[PDB]
Amino acid sequence: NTTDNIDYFDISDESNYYLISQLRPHFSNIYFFDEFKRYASYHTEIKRYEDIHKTKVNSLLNEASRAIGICNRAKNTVKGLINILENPQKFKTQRESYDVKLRQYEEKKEAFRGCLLNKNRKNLDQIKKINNEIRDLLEKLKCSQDCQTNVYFDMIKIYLVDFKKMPYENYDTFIKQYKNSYLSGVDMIRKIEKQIDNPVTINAIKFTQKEMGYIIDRFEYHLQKVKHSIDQVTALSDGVKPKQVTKNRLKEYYFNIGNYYSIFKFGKDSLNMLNKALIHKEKIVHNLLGELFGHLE
Amino acid sequence: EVQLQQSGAELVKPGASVKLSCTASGFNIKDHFMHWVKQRTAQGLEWIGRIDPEDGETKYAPKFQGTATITADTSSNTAYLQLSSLTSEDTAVYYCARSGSVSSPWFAYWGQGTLVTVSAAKTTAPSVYPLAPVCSSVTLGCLVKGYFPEPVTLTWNSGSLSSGVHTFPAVLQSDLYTLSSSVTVTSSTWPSQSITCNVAHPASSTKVDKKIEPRGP
Amino acid sequence: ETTVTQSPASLSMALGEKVTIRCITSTDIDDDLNWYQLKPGEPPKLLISEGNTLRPGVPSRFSSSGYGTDFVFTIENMLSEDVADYYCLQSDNLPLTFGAGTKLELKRADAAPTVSIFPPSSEQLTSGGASVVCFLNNFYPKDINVKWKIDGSERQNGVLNSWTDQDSKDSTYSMSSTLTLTKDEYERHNSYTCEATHKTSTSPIVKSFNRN
Ligand SMILES: [Br-]
Repeated sequence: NTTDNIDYFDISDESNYYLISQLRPHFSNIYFFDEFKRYASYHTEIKRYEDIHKTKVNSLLNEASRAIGICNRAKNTVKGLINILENPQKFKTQRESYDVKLRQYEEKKEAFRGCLLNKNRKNLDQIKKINNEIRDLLEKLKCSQDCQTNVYFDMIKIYLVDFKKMPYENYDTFIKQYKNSYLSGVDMIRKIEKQIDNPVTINAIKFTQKEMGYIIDRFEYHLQKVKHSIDQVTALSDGVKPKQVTKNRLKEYYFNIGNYYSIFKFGKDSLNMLNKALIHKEKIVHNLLGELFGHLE
Repeated sequence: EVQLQQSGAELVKPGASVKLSCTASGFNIKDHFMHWVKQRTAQGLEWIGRIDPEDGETKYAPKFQGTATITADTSSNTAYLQLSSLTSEDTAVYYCARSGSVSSPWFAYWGQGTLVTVSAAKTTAPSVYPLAPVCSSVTLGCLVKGYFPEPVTLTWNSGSLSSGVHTFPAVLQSDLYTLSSSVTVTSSTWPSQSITCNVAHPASSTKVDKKIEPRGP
Repeated sequence: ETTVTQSPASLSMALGEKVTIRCITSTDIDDDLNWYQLKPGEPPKLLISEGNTLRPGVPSRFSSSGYGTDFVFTIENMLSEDVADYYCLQSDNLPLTFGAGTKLELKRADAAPTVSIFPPSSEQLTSGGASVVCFLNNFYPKDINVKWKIDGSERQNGVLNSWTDQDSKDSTYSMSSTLTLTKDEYERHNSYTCEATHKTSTSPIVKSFNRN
């Protein structure tokens, strides 16, 4: 049938340090900046971060949102080709071959993913700018060799409660079931295409499967990132707990658990979106198999 | 540091039920899964089930549904295992385990184990007999007869003598257990220096010490 | 359920040799396999978690491979401290299932037993019983025969033999043989003989005493 939402496309920069998502806040570092607002509220020395978050961090999110909206025309272009390539009825109303429209799909797909990167390059430079400000701002803690770790371990306790709110094993179970069904359908389609002569419908199935493979890859990437965050933060909870550390280590402490938790929330958002995307593609495939086998008369 | 402390050994009659406990420290059980594992002789390891103490939801292995009930008390950080309709095939060591994490389902931390003995035999204290040579090196013995149930704790000189020690598995000869132990020392050590067999049988709250003396006769 | 077939049941490896344990699952579990090491009197110790992930502190001679249905666990070169039971555990789906286990023993040089016999203690005889005990210590391999003789006549009934596990210090075995008789029958005979026959010395090792 039709795909009316293509939020599953994302892209990373060339250095592979930043990942751009069409879901707010588009960068995982925004979630880290939101997490550092919590850390700063427990230190009277660094509570001037209240002003930094509402100016620089709030502006970065708005600029990221405006950047994503710029690519809306390119988004509609891809979405257009997708609806023709997965619907044999709409495809027969035009005269270009399936190979030709598939090439157009790849070009318009990469022009759109290229747009979300290109229009967000300056927002990337600002992220590194804000991180170093937070580092310098943490220097004003009134300690040196005996910086208390109570705030650091208090947040770890909070994060374990937050981890338990995510049904990770259901996500893992679902990705393995639909990956298995997807791979089984791919091998199935290459055998029955020799038996049933319906080139248009067969190709619509193959295109949707191509999109399913992409969505499965993104789901598996985010599930692994989320698993890594939970495993690492839980290891810190079970580990040795020093009461005092140096100031530069406490900086890494906050940056460590902050980045882990930012990836956990960013991944939770994407996996919830990719789960919906994959389930909608699966129904299209089995709908297309119904049409392939329902008009044999 | 993560620690799991289970309750002590149990002797139960066939057809009765037992409830085992496991108290956690170093972590909150509300944030993890608690698991129970059955370790029987020649039967390897067998998963029983798990609980999520946050909402109390449980999952069981099919052979344990309707015979095992897992519960948890977050205020005391304790997880519980109830086994009913017990038979002799449920005599085992029962372990309490914690999962690695929300995204790591394997068993990460274990308790020391709890022995459950399912039998109608009555608890009986052991007799302890010192075994001196027949009257280089010298081997001494200690014989522990007619006790029930397992376990018994045997040490030489309260445990400070462990080299050259062989304590053998107990065998069940008509209702009661028999156990022996040997210790080998250099001939210039015994009987110049004192050597004592220490047997403890917690089930009968008995502690016996027997010094090995040379035979007279 | 996901059946987990662990192979083989038992292994005898010499020092420095490579250990290979296989594990076959009835369903595809990707690489959600875990390997535990179990030693007598201790809880199971996890050595390798999902994805052939060595646990922190575990030596690098432990490794695993496999994806799908067929998996292998390898000890690159065997050490004496590796004598233990090993279990695979699939973590892919509920219920969790273990392999039957592999009992891994160390292959050392042959060693003859040290035999000693012990007449009944005075305390036991006073209580009306009489056990004669024989200790067969520090021998290898594990297989051994013990024969009891009362006044030269072989005795079969009333004998109990218990084997110890492989020693961690010297990797040998030890066996206890106990012949229990009534005090009345014990006093009716003169000589009590303990005969140990092991692979190492074709002729038996004989220890005896006379009730004097
Ligand atoms: Br430090």
